[PDB]
Amino acid sequence: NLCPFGEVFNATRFASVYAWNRKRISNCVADYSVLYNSASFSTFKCYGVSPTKLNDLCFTNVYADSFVIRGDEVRQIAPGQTGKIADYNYKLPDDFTGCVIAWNSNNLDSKVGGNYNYLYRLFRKSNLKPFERDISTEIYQAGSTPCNGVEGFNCYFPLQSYGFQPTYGVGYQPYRVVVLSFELLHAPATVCGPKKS
Amino acid sequence: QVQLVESGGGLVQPGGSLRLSCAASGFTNDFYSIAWFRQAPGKEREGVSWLSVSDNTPTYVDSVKDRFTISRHNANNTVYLQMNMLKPEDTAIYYCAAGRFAGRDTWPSSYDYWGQGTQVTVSS
Amino acid sequence: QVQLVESGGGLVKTGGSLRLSCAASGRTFSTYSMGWFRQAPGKEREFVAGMRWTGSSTFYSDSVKGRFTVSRNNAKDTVYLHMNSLKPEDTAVYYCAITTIVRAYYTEYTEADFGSWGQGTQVTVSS
Ligand SMILES: *[C@@H]1O[C@H](CO)[C@@H](O)[C@H](O)[C@H]1NC(C)=O
Ligand SMILES: [Cl-]
Repeated sequence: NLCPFGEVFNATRFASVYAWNRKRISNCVADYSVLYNSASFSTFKCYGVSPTKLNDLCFTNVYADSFVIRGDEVRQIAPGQTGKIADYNYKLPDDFTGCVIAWNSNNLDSKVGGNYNYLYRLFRKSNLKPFERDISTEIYQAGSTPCNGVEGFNCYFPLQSYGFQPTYGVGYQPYRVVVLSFELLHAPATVCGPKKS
Repeated sequence: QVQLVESGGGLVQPGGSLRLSCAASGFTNDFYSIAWFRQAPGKEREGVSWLSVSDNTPTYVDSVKDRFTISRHNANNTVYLQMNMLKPEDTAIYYCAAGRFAGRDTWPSSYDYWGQGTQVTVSS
Repeated sequence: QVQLVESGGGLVKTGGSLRLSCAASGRTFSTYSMGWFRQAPGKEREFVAGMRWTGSSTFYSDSVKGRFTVSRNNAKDTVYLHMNSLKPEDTAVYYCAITTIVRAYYTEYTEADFGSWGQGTQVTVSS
């Protein structure tokens, strides 16, 4: 009974990072080493655990969070990072246990003339808490002066399109990201690595 | 506190061999990973090999697959890159880099710790 | 592409007021941000003012800020350009349009970002 990771990794379209998606995985066998050894992934980093240890553990639930960012932002998907993505879009806890997986999606997510579907949040009053998801669309008040519903000096719309084009440099090309996190409850532990099956 | 001490570079003919070393200190445990990046003239730093130290799992780009070997000696906390059947395209400054994670990344920006590069030249 | 039904405009004296309307059935204006543009003879079509799809943000070119206002009805199907303190320099063909492109800085919008253009309506301000 293999975990349906394909539904996440091979989805036709991914979420915008500000509106990142979460898939719950349960009641299945996960081969984390097979994922780790896939040449399809250019980023594969685990925190608080390794793929070998995950192959020998059972969890109640696994969460697969997925979204698109630009290449030069991939380094922000890690504990203790700063930047617009870590601060305002998708935040991992300092004590994160899990894995960050990423791959270049230029062939899927860029379009001649721009793919404007993918957004990120450029401004926020405070930093996100870990695993917080903010889909609000109020004017960002950058200074002490209220905006009163009008954009202008220090009054900005908080979301921004990437506009991915295939001729962008790699730092500006789209990357698909999957973050795996792990939950243990006082309940049957139905997601296991192959060694603990 | 974390320091990466690099050495082993120089000049060789095509087909020849070279052994680079990365001595890591300042880690409290084995939960870190090493990368080798190479920077050929007028290009970006490009990853060629990776070692996840806790799992002892190596990774290689397809172009160095059967020529390059990455390994660690526990005793001296040193990771080695054995480069055999060297070719002119392998000429570059070679960096080792470390991160506090189990795994691998193509992005130099994902590695917080860096050796001083060593020059590798393959010519006749 | 959607149909935007644009109306209003005409001849007004310097210092006077006009209202332009832009209507679209159902959820169009609550889905896509809208802009008002104008074009004088032999000049480029320039951004005037707009409203985010949210209905809670409006924004204005430096040429019209403090004189023009954008509003949207409760139904969210009709957007208005309230043109006050009109000057001869405001004489132009005015257009409404929508964009799928989200720019955090509205100051970066151009006509290339917009589509589903309304029919242009003449505004003439005479001294
Ligand atoms: C994604 O699809 C390819 C087939 O195109 C398959 O080889 C790969 O294993 C799939 N990924 C997952 C995690 O199932
Ligand atoms: Cl918008």
